[PDB]
Amino acid sequence: QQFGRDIADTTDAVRDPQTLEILDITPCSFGGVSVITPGTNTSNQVAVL
Amino acid sequence: LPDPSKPSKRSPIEDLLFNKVTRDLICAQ
Repeated sequence: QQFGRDIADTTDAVRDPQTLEILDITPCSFGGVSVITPGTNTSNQVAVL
Repeated sequence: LPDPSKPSKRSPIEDLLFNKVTRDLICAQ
């Protein structure tokens, strides 16, 4: 086995060809950004989730 | 009635209801 796959079809692991050691692959940190605003009428201050 | 001893503070019936209803799937999605 060369490259693993999870319950979905994404690749979660790969075998190092040169060192024959297994590496878990995790896609780099990501997410959604939500902006909490009191209203531009009130203030321009925001919070970030 | 809520059960104070248990941390969730749920009733026994509520705890049974919560137990019955149920790379991870969530992680992949």
